[PDB]
Amino acid sequence: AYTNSFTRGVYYPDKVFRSSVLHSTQDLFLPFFSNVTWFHAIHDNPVLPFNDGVYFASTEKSNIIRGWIFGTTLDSKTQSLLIVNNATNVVIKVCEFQFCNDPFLGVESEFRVYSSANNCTFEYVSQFKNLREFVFKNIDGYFKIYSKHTPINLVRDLPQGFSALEPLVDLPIGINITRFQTLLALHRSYLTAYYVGYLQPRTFLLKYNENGTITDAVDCALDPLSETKCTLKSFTV
Amino acid sequence: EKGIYQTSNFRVQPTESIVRFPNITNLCPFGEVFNATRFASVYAWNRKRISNCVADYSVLYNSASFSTFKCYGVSPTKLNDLCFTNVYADSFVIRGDEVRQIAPGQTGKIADYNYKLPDDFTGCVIAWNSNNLDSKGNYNYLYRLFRKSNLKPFERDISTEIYQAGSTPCNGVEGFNCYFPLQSYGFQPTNGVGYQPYRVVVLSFELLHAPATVCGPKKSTNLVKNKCVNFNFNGLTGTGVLTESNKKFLPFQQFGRDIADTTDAVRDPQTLEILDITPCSFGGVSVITPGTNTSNQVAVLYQDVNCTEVPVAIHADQLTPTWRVYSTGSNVFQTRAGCLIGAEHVNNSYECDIPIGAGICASYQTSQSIIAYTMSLGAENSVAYSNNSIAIPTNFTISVTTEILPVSMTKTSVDCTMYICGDSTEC
Amino acid sequence: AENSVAYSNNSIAIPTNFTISVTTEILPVSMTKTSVDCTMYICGDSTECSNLLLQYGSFCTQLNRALTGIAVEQDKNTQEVFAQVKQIYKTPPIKDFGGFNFSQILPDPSKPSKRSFIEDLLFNKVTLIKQYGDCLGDIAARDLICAQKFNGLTVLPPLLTDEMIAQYTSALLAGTITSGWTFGAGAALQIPFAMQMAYRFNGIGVTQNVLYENQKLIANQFNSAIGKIQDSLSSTASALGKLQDVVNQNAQALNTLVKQLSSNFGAISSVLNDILSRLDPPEAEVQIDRLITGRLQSLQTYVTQQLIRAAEIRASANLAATKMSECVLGQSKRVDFC
Amino acid sequence: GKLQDVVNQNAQALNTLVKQLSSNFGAISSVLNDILSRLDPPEAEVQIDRLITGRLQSLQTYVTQQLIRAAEIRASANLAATKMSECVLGQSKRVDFCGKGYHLMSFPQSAPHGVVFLHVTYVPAQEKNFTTAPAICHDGKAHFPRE
Ligand SMILES: *[C@@H]1O[C@H](CO)[C@@H](O[C@@H]2O[C@H](CO)[C@@H](O)[C@H](O)[C@H]2NC(C)=O)[C@H](O)[C@H]1NC(C)=O
Ligand SMILES: *[C@@H]1O[C@H](CO)[C@@H](O[C@@H]2O[C@H](CO)[C@@H](O)[C@H](O)[C@H]2NC(C)=O)[C@H](O)[C@H]1NC(C)=O
Ligand SMILES: *[C@@H]1O[C@H](CO)[C@@H](O[C@@H]2O[C@H](CO)[C@@H](O)[C@H](O)[C@H]2NC(C)=O)[C@H](O)[C@H]1NC(C)=O
Ligand SMILES: *[C@@H]1O[C@H](CO)[C@@H](O[C@@H]2O[C@H](CO)[C@@H](O)[C@H](O)[C@H]2NC(C)=O)[C@H](O)[C@H]1NC(C)=O
Ligand SMILES: *[C@@H]1O[C@H](CO)[C@@H](O[C@@H]2O[C@H](CO)[C@@H](O)[C@H](O)[C@H]2NC(C)=O)[C@H](O)[C@H]1NC(C)=O
Ligand SMILES: *[C@@H]1O[C@H](CO)[C@@H](O)[C@H](O)[C@H]1NC(C)=O
Ligand SMILES: *[C@@H]1O[C@H](CO)[C@@H](O)[C@H](O)[C@H]1NC(C)=O
Ligand SMILES: *[C@@H]1O[C@H](CO)[C@@H](O)[C@H](O)[C@H]1NC(C)=O
Ligand SMILES: *[C@@H]1O[C@H](CO)[C@@H](O)[C@H](O)[C@H]1NC(C)=O
Ligand SMILES: *[C@@H]1O[C@H](CO)[C@@H](O)[C@H](O)[C@H]1NC(C)=O
Ligand SMILES: *[C@@H]1O[C@H](CO)[C@@H](O)[C@H](O)[C@H]1NC(C)=O
Ligand SMILES: *[C@@H]1O[C@H](CO)[C@@H](O)[C@H](O)[C@H]1NC(C)=O
Ligand SMILES: *[C@@H]1O[C@H](CO)[C@@H](O)[C@H](O)[C@H]1NC(C)=O
Ligand SMILES: *[C@@H]1O[C@H](CO)[C@@H](O)[C@H](O)[C@H]1NC(C)=O
Repeated sequence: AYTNSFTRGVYYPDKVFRSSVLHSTQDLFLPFFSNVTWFHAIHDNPVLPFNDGVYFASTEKSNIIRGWIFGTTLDSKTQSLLIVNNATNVVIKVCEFQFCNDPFLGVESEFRVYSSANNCTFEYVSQFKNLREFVFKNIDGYFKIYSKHTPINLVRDLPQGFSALEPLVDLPIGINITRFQTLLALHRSYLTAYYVGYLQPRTFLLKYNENGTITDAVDCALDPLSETKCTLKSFTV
Repeated sequence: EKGIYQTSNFRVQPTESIVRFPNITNLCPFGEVFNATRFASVYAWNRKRISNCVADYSVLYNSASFSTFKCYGVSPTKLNDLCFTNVYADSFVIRGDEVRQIAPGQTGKIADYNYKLPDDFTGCVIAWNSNNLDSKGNYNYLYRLFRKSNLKPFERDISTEIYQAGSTPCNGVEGFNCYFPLQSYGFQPTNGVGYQPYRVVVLSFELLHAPATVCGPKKSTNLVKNKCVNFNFNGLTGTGVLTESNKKFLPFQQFGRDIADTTDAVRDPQTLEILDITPCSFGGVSVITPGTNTSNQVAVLYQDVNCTEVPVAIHADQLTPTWRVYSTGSNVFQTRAGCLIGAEHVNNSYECDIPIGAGICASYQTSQSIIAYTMSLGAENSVAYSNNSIAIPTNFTISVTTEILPVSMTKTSVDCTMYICGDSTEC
Repeated sequence: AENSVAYSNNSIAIPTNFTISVTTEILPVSMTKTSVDCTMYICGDSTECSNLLLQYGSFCTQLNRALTGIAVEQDKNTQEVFAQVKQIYKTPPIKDFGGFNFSQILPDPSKPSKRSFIEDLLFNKVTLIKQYGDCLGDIAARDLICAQKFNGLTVLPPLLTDEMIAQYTSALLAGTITSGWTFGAGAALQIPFAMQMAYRFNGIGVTQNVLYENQKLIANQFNSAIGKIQDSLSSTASALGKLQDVVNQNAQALNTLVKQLSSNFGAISSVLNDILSRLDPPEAEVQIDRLITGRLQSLQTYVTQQLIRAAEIRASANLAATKMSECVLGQSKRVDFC
Repeated sequence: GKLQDVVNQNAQALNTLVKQLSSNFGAISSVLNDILSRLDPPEAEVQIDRLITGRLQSLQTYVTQQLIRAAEIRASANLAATKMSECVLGQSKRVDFCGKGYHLMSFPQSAPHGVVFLHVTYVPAQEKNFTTAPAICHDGKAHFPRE
């Protein structure tokens, strides 16, 4: 099952204000018009690789998506990261868990995720017409997260325009990551709608309007017309 | 000689000197970091967050009792002038000969299997020996001997699986060439230096891009606007005029930049207003002179400056009094090329003598003075045209004129080795 | 188009009518005069950078002297083309030129300006001291002339104004129409305009009775050709490409010089004050010397390209001065020169 | 003055090249032998490479300005060769090419690095008004002047 992105997954790459310019940036981005894996539910959640970074989207209306599991082997021989969304805060925890085979949350909260939390190094806590987008990155001992949410009107897939993601939090977790896993809240607790893309090193050309907002971009390795636009440093040829 | 010359440039000097730091007064827990009863082993290094306090590093580096104090992207002298972002403290204990390996780009197996600094490291590394507190026979300081790969920067590996070193597995068992990956420091009070314990603290931070919570013990000042001042906004020194702005910063932004990578917008730390930053008044000066064979009188053109903004543009009374013959007065005249001072504007027209620009010239006339006029194109004339008249000449003149043209120039050669090196064989 | 001539050894072709043709030729004369304050480009206000820059000698004295030479040559270029006669010949009062109508190229007598209708059309087509002193408010902070001015880059005005250049061309026109070619060799000698046209017809090998017998047809063909020039200028928007090229090349070179100030050239930062906030002078010197070397290289590249462009526009102005004196002050026999 | 400018520009360019030898370009001294008297080769090399870089830059700036000046004087000499053959070896009809007025003849004289032309022209002097006509009618026939 696949869809395509069209433009999605661009973020503010620094914390300086800029207005009415163009700017060239080399970073880890999600390419334009890539095919992204589609996971749906009508009546599974496997482990997926990380691969230098992940774009994550999920639309919902009844609050099914709650947090993720990050780590390299997920079986209490190394550390791992746990992010869990609650009713009115979020719980970040780097800790040597032993995770269940199919972890979920119950109806009220049943932490059926892990079975033995040991050697626990970091812990943190702070405060279809809804789309939310995420970018995760793991570089030299940090964990960066970018986020944006918007009211979707669409019927099946991601829209066409332009939204840029703002920085959320940076976490000093210091570990090695290879795979990841999504945590849901099931309707009935049986111990037995989101999209995933991958980031590539690219060069992008970004535009800022008068008010400091990223409104348009050019993916320089898409096609020869945009390679021309990046060489000329303009949007018009 | 007679002409007009660009000589230097004028630049109004700043008037005050302001400092704008966030209002905060708490003291940083550096005693809780340095004066801890028990430090960590190196394979499990401890990371402590420092936030929202006033740090005074000069106590640390002056009243030292330290052996190593190396700061990397920054000088130790400037540390009480900056504000800092995402400040963290690492802390562990190692051997004396292995203090060498806590540096960017270095080998060993502390640096390769235990604790790795990146190459673009900003921060400081502090060490001091601790044999009185870390002795007997002390076997409470472990380190790793064998790993499969090399670590990344700022990556912590705490896992004791049996290192397979042959071809056959060893499933949770120590056996043939299968080792336990951690081995303890054999500390004694009877060792020589190089085997005695040292305590190490690593501070690490970013500088000057993001909003800040940790900084230094210097006192804020009032905010003065509409004047040239010498400011400081959380460590960002500069010069210019400040003015209220209409830019809306997002909350994760503190500064803004131009196309020359120049800071032009700033957010105040105490008030949360956005100001814009613009340098002082400046421009070129041109000096109109006759020959010094003739006089010592000059006129001065301040290029593309209005005439009432000159005693702001040059300062009034920071210069000598012999610069205030040429800043106001009665010989003050406004051309489209700037403001001219020291010449008398007459109403005639002449052939151009010293060109000024946009139709204006200057000359040394009548005793003597310097005048400025609009130049004349030539003598006005009119032809007596009609539809049945002609003019025929009745005489003529034989004329002889000259024309001068360059043909050739001087032929030169350079001996490169004698120009560059003289007679030095090493060069 | 493929063609063939019907050559024979006893055949000739003789023309039986003619056409009066009016065409256009466009030439560049001068370019924009600029100056750079190098100490403000290289160092800003920093007196530490300013004392380090004295170790490299007289490089900025050399660059300023090269740009002052270019700026003086542009005013010589304009004098050489337009100031060929020194009498300001006044426009003749009653236009009786044998049926020939010159009203779109002469200045209009009601308006006190010096520009003609066609000169108005030409000045409204090239898309080019006033924003200097400005740039204090922050909506004037996204245009390119303030970012040029704040780093030491300046534009100097021309010595002759546009009104003065139009006064010169007005005098050259009045001299030609009332005197033929006599005012270029001496004093102006008046002649009626159809007699002037008859002896120019004689200059290309046609007898003057051909002109006197076809005088009204010839004046109508001329008036129609002027009207067609005016329509093609009044609605077509690429005619002055040679003049727009010069403006574009100059603005592009200055923008590249401004954008090179955000390269670090191998230093820790491209911002001199951010180097100065974090380091003390013995290790700050290593960074400031790299920045100085890079910025000096950028300025020297700019000045070299300007000198080669100045030589090209000097040759073009020499050609324009020769065309003024050989096609406006005389009748020319060189094939395709006019 | 046009001949004196060429002498002045070139003497000035050579004097600037000589004076650039007293810049240290970031070294400890501008004197190579004073660097060699105080230092040993592995760290004298760091100073001598700075001096070498600065002096190579000075020479290359000089040579580029000479090539641009030489191109300008080549165009001036092409014009002087055209004037020699069209005004001294002939009579010219190009307006203002060989003086002001109607050209009769020209004479050349030699000058230091140059050439002076003496142009002889005819200039009309004292004019009178007359009444004129394009043609004259005699017997129902029109008559036009021959010259
Ligand atoms: C991060 O964890 C991965 C997962 O184990 C490590 O990748 C392994 O590296 C060893 C090196 O000896 C290889 O033999 C394995 O085949 C690798 N496995 C996979 C799935 O890639 C990686 O080395 C770790 N990173 C660091 C810096 O230690
Ligand atoms: C030719 O005739 C014209 C017209 O009569 C003369 O022009 C006048 O010259 C006098 C000077 O004596 C002026 O005061 C008048 O204003 C002129 N009139 C016009 C209409 O311009 C002209 O001088 C005569 N030429 C000669 C050589 O005698
Ligand atoms: C043409 O002009 C010349 C001037 O070059 C006149 O010659 C002068 O005539 C006066 C009076 O006869 C003498 O005082 C001068 O000495 C003469 N000059 C020379 C150089 O000989 C000449 O008379 C004029 N001819 C006419 C017909 O007007
Ligand atoms: C020479 O060519 C002109 C065209 O320029 C001819 O004039 C045209 O004649 C026709 C018929 O008489 C008219 O309809 C046009 O209006 C005329 N044009 C103009 C501008 O007047 C002229 O007849 C030709 N003469 C000969 C002998 O062939
Ligand atoms: C010379 O040509 C101009 C063309 O611009 C003529 O001016 C126009 O003449 C018409 C009459 O048919 C008027 O309606 C317009 O108002 C005139 N335009 C302007 C701009 O004045 C002018 O009449 C011609 N000269 C003669 C003597 O006919
Ligand atoms: C990705 O999806 C596009 C959509 O048409 C498809 O053409 C392409 O083959 C897919 N990629 C791969 C590797 O199959
Ligand atoms: C989740 O929210 C509940 C609601 O108050 C709270 O009591 C609890 O502490 C939160 N955290 C966890 C881990 O359950
Ligand atoms: C981790 O936990 C285990 C048992 O829970 C303990 O023996 C060990 O000392 C801990 N610390 C490490 C491995 O640093
Ligand atoms: C930029 O901000 C101004 C002021 O709020 C607003 O008028 C304008 O519409 C904004 N621009 C865009 C493209 O929304
Ligand atoms: C640490 O403790 C010693 C005494 O044990 C004291 O002299 C020193 O000032 C303390 N340093 C800090 C930073 O608290
Ligand atoms: C301290 O900063 C806050 C931030 O808004 C401000 O309201 C308050 O007035 C400041 N205190 C002083 C004494 O300036
Ligand atoms: C200075 O000017 C005077 C007067 O013009 C002149 O006689 C004298 O020679 C000049 N000095 C020099 C050195 O030329
Ligand atoms: C100079 O300033 C005065 C007063 O502000 C103003 O009237 C005048 O227009 C200014 N000059 C120019 C050239 O704008
Ligand atoms: C020049 O003429 C103007 C008339 O427009 C007059 O106002 C001015 O005072 C005159 N200048 C002098 C010096 O008389």
